[PDB]
Amino acid sequence: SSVQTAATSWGTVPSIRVYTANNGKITERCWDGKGWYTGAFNEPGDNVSVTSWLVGSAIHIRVYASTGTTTTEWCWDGNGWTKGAYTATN
Amino acid sequence: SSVQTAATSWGTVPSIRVYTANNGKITERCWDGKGWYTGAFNEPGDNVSVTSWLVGSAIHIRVYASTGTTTTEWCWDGNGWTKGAYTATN
Amino acid sequence: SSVQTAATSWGTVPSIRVYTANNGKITERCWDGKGWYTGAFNEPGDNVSVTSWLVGSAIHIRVYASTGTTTTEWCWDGNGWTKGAYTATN
Ligand SMILES: C[C@@H]1O[C@@H](O[C@H]2[C@H](O[C@H]3[C@H](O)[C@@H](O)[C@H](O)O[C@@H]3CO)O[C@H](CO)[C@H](O)[C@@H]2O)[C@@H](O)[C@H](O)[C@@H]1O
Ligand SMILES: C[C@@H]1O[C@@H](O[C@H]2[C@H](O[C@H]3[C@H](O)[C@@H](O)[C@H](O)O[C@@H]3CO)O[C@H](CO)[C@H](O)[C@@H]2O)[C@@H](O)[C@H](O)[C@@H]1O
Ligand SMILES: C[C@@H]1O[C@@H](O[C@H]2[C@H](O[C@H]3[C@H](O)[C@@H](O)[C@H](O)O[C@@H]3CO)O[C@H](CO)[C@H](O)[C@@H]2O)[C@@H](O)[C@H](O)[C@@H]1O
Ligand SMILES: C[C@@H]1O[C@@H](O[C@H]2[C@H](O[C@H]3[C@H](O)[C@@H](O)[C@H](O)O[C@@H]3CO)O[C@H](CO)[C@H](O)[C@@H]2O)[C@@H](O)[C@H](O)[C@@H]1O
Ligand SMILES: C[C@@H]1O[C@@H](O[C@H]2[C@H](O[C@H]3[C@H](O)[C@@H](O)[C@H](O)O[C@@H]3CO)O[C@H](CO)[C@H](O)[C@@H]2O)[C@@H](O)[C@H](O)[C@@H]1O
Ligand SMILES: C[C@@H]1O[C@@H](O[C@H]2[C@H](O[C@H]3[C@H](O)[C@@H](O)[C@H](O)O[C@@H]3CO)O[C@H](CO)[C@H](O)[C@@H]2O)[C@@H](O)[C@H](O)[C@@H]1O
Ligand SMILES: [Cl-]
Ligand SMILES: [Cl-]
Ligand SMILES: [Cl-]
Repeated sequence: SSVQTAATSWGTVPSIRVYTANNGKITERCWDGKGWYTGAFNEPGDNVSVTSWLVGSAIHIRVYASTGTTTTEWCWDGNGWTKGAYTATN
Repeated sequence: SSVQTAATSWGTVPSIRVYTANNGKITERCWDGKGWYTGAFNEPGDNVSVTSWLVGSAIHIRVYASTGTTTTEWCWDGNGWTKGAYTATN
Repeated sequence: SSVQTAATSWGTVPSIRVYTANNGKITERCWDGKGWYTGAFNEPGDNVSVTSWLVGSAIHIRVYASTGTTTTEWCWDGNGWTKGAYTATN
């Protein structure tokens, strides 16, 4: 078995984010044009997906983290990661 | 083992779609700015990926669903889900 | 167990790429509006993710391929696939 990743990118630079689900934990590596660095995102999960969009130069990222049948959305909206409205019945 | 997701988003709102492969079936949860709701997409699959693009304000989504070595593209083009041209030799 | 895919798309056509991790190897199927065809990308991996961005009409793709705890970035920047700066500590 391998680790599992999800990626997103924005802008002209570009900025890239790469999330890795590994042993029940999802972590983050970031590029803003000046070296890979380890980002603030650190939440539980066995599976991960991501999407992102820009509002002007401001980035909004949504990360879907899954453990068993439960998916939790994590929201970056410019200040920190907050838990999003997302619900499902899996 | 965990459920597996894939996500895409578009526009200023934004609209988001989140596909979940769970027990051989792929289902869909949608956001258009006014609550998560369960979308029309419901097709077989153990793995899922997605990409999407806008033609004006019209959304085109492509969902790649895999069972065993077979991938099937599903196409949203404004009216309903149709099976796309995609073929592979896995 | 199923094969595992990752998808990205760009432009008005659109062009689409679909990467499939199957039995330790990641391969690529491409659409540029005129039939699916098998692309140049062929590197080892059990898991795959992708993101892409346009600089004018030029496409930059980044493919994250994972085996065990090691992720390798592969870079398309208009000429061929090169191994990218990405590092992580998984
Ligand atoms: C998107 C966000 O990125 C990291 O957050 C750090 C933040 O990054 C800035 C970055 O310096 C800037 O060039 C980029 O274009 O936008 C980000 C802000 O949206 O910088 C702050 C301090 O200024 C902290 O270091 C943040 O942690 C990452 O850590 C977050 O998890 C998330 O991916
Ligand atoms: C896209 C959507 O985002 C959340 O929905 C909440 C919505 O999010 C605002 C957020 O407060 C703001 O920081 C950002 O600039 O824009 C978001 C909208 O794109 O805010 C509303 C009304 O205040 C509610 O709080 C929504 O729950 C997230 O919860 C959704 O699941 C979805 O990802
Ligand atoms: C993309 C498509 O979305 C759902 O389809 C439902 C459709 O959604 C509208 C939505 O109300 C609108 O705000 C959004 O911006 O575009 C969608 C149309 O492209 O609304 C119709 C009735 O008007 C039905 O409810 C559709 O089911 C989802 O169900 C589809 O699977 C797909 O994700
Ligand atoms: C992007 C491409 O989409 C399908 O290719 C078919 C192509 O799709 C049209 C579709 O009929 C139309 O509703 C939408 O507005 O635009 C699509 C092109 O982006 O149509 C052609 C010629 O009629 C063929 O029918 C193509 O098969 C899908 O089949 C491809 O695999 C790919 O996802
Ligand atoms: C993105 C790149 O695509 C394939 O590379 C082949 C390349 O494709 C062109 C394509 O014809 C053009 O319409 C598209 O818009 O841009 C691509 C160039 O960036 O064509 C060359 C010869 O001209 C070779 O056939 C390339 O292999 C794919 O093979 C690459 O792996 C990658 O996905
Ligand atoms: C986005 C970034 O791409 C690599 O970073 C290298 C950077 O890539 C250039 C590339 O040489 C060029 O062909 C393309 O047009 O633009 C890229 C930047 O977007 O080039 C710098 C300085 O020369 C370094 O060589 C960087 O390593 C990749 O290595 C990063 O991990 C990331 O994906
Ligand atoms: Cl670096
Ligand atoms: Cl809601
Ligand atoms: Cl074809």
